[PDB]
Amino acid sequence: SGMIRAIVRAGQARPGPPLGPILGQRGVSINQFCKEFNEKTKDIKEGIPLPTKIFVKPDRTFEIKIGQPTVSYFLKAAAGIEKGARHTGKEVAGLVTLKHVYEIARVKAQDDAFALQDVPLSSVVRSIIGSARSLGIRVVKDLSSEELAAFQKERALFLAAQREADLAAQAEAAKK
Amino acid sequence: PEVCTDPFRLTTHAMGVNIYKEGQDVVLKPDSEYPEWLFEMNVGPPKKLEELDPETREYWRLLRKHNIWRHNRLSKNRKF
Amino acid sequence: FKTLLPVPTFEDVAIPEKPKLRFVERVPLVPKVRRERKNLSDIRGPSTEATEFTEGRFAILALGGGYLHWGHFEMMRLTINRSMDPKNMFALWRVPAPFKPITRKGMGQRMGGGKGAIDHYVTPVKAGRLIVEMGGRCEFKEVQGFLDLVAHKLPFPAKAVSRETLEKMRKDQEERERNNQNPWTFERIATANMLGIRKVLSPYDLTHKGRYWGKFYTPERV
Amino acid sequence: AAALARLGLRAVKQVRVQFCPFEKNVESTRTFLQAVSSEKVRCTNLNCSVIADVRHDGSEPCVDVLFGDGHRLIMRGAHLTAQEMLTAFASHIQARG
Amino acid sequence: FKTKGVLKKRCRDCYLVKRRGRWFIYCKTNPKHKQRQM
Amino acid sequence: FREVVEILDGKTTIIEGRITETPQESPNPPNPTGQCPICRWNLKHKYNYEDVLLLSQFIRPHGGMLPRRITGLCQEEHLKIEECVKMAHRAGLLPNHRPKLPEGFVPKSKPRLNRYLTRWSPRSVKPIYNKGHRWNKVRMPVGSPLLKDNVSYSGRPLLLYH
Amino acid sequence: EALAGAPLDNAPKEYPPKIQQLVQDIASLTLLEISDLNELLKKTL
Amino acid sequence: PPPTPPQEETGLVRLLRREIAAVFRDNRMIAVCQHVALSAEDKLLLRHQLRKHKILMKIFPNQVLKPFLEESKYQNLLPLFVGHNLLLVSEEPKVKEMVRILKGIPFLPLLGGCIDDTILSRQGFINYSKL
RNA sequence: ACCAUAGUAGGCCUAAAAGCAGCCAUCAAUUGAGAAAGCGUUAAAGCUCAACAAAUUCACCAACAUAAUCCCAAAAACUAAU
Ligand SMILES: [Mg+2]
Ligand SMILES: [Mg+2]
Ligand SMILES: [Mg+2]
Ligand SMILES: [Mg+2]
Ligand SMILES: [Zn+2]
Ligand SMILES: [Zn+2]
Repeated sequence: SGMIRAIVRAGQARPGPPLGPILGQRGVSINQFCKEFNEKTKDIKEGIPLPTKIFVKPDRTFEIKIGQPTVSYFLKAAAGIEKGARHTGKEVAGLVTLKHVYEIARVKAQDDAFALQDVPLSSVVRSIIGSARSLGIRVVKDLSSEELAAFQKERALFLAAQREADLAAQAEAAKK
Repeated sequence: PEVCTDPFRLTTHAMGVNIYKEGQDVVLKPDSEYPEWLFEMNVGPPKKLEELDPETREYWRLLRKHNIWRHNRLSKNRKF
Repeated sequence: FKTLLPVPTFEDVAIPEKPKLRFVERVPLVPKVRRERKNLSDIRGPSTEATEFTEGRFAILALGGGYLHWGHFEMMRLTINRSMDPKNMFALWRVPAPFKPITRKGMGQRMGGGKGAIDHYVTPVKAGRLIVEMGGRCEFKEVQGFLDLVAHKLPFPAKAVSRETLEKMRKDQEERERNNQNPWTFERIATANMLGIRKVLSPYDLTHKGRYWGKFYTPERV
Repeated sequence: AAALARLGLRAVKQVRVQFCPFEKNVESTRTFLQAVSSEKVRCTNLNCSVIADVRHDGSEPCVDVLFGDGHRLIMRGAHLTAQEMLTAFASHIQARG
Repeated sequence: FKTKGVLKKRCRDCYLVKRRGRWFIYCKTNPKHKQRQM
Repeated sequence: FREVVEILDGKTTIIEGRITETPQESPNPPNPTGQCPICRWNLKHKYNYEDVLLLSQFIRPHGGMLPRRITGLCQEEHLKIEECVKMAHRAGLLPNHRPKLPEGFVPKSKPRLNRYLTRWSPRSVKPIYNKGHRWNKVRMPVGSPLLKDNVSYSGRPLLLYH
Repeated sequence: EALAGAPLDNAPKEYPPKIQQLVQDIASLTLLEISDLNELLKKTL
Repeated sequence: PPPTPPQEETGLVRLLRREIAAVFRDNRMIAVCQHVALSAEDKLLLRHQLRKHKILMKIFPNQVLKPFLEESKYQNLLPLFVGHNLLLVSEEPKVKEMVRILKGIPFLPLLGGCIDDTILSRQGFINYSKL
């Protein structure tokens, strides 16, 4: 009938928007989809996002295909940061080692894209490096003993200063 | 809705590879278990046109990208 | 299948501070109290100043003579500023601000009574002079595209030229003048006073060589 | 391909193109096969069966279209151009069916 | 139809055809793009 | 030349492409090194609208012109020949190069007006009601400006506007 | 130098002369040579 | 016209010729198929099935491939390279598996190819699969 | 004509910003496709451009209404013209 992509949580598969109405319009029940998703991903840590593909057939039958989580989430978890940087390149949010990049590439090689495209891990590592560049995360060759925490402290103070500046700008705009 | 870690646990292992409920995080295997060519990739600025030699596919891929960029810039003004 | 050609890269050119065109005053800071005669020789003939590129790579070339006033200056400024990219382009004036006063009668419409009253100021422009000069990290196609509008809206005929285009047209004019087939030319006849044509000609025609007629310039007249 | 896609090929049963690639006058038939076996033509009707018969000694490239009007359109293309073949096929499809 | 001295295509579907001694911008998707050279 | 033939029998249609013999170029061109047909047969600036023996060499049987990539002409010669074919068709030359319509040939119309050297289409010209005075005279175009380079034995330039 | 013409099975009637000459070589030798040949092929393959 | 201004051969065409020569010299099985324009997911699935048997496919421009073909010893493959072309490149030729996996799609025709400097048609590949 | 898949909904802001209110980066998968040059959606979707694969005649700007008693010589594109 069509192709449906959805970013769904591991266990927080609610029958509400913005996913319930689409499947209801398609015709399949949403309770069955939520139950199937929960039983299939009951062994996955609840809270993480993951892309999935839903196939709807005439007579209102559905099937679920689930891929690996987003590289954004992978790299943010590796760097220990909650949110990415605003000004990419000019500011840096965290540091991810080439070793972490290789681990992420190995764990994500078993996805639909890189499975159908049988390519060496070098291509996946380069893709992860580009994703980190977009994320604003620098990729140092081999440097993590305590400078990671040293950079974490200054990143925290910079984030606090940025929050204060944003609050001041919002207050000035409101008073203007 | 997961959680990250502040201490040296980041420097001792990664927090993204572990997806299943069990905390079977992978250890940091040394160079004796990791490929040597992994640590020999350009992680800084991307390779430039004057840096790439004209006898590789990378040079022509970059040239094609630059040509597409030039066409987009010159066709920014869409008369029709 | 088509070949891959290299693209031009601009790194040596530097965008200066304030790349936008500067605001120009309608009247000079010190107004001209004395009313001056309207010399039309500041329009007649070819231009001797601001005929060559100084810092930019593109320009608006004037193929005729005329007067530029504050309306034209504001039009050029607004159009170029709104259609030009400040991050990769810069523009400069090549004509001074309006300084020549123009008088209108006003009180009383009958002939005589004295000179009129100063109404507005104009900048005289001759044929072959650059008006606005631009440069930066850009190609000629887009600059020509958004400068043709300014050239059309200018009073005198104008073109959006570049260094290469200006050199090409000058060389084409030189080639036409050197390979002209007929032995009879305006310059030769005027200088030799053949047929007594100096009676109907002008003392400035010896210099104009028949290519300039009043404020109009015909580039195809050799 | 676009012309066939914008025609509604829902009323076509089987299209079989039989040719010899080693000949010198099968280029038009091969281009016709490529145009008629495109993704848009596939998706505009799924029950249609497209067959590509390859021979070496046949020396006569031909196309056969059987459709549910009990109708058979056979075109032996040895000098016919691909564009003319496509136009004739489209005209016949929009005429009958 | 608008009678103009300069004809320009306002989209990709405008086609220029010479009829009755004049030039015409004809448009089927946007009929308001109909222009006639004066 | 190639022809397409259609056969219908029992709700079955078969179309066949038949190749028949076609005339070839004459063995001895006066200027064999020319890259262009007219310009190597030395007909440049030599034909007019009335040279139907040359104008009908490459036109479709229904009066349409043939593509340049097929004929082989240079661009200027192709344009000149196209204009000459148009002028001949309007003048009435080449009477067998029209489509056959038995249903439309029966309702005869007003007799055709004789004409020649007609530049514009007969249905696209408006009468000149004002015609101007001597200083601003509205002239009637005759012939085409593409043929202004033809050889003139008398030496007088052709009057393309009268 | 060039390759073959790729004959098909619609009119397959000509075979390469290599197999025929190999058959002739096989037939033009004695039983001792046959024994040595088959034992050598057994030992190798 | 004046004599020919011989256009210099650029790095792109040089590298394409080098890759074509490497393909024609290294591997043994070189099949030729007609490239039918279908969905990219179907293309990816086809490459997936082909790489199950570790035999690849390549696409090269005709403007570069035809002069190389007529200059090399493969001048008998000229009729196979007019339209959209696919070069199935294989070491240790296994035509049986290729036929088995290409039989699923009915309208991809095997134009022909060569196995160890032996040109074979679709009937030849059928024979090799039967072997 | 010719098809346009990928990490990925790049990162922030935002109810939503998926190439396209906006700011910063502009890497990378494929033989070949810009974190996207125009339409379109609230946001998606979808329609095109450039990209590869196929052939490739030629292709940069240039055209612009009218007045009053009644239009205003008639007509003519080739017999030799400093
Ligand atoms: Mg003007
Ligand atoms: Mg690539
Ligand atoms: Mg395209
Ligand atoms: Mg009016
Ligand atoms: Zn339009
Ligand atoms: Zn010619």
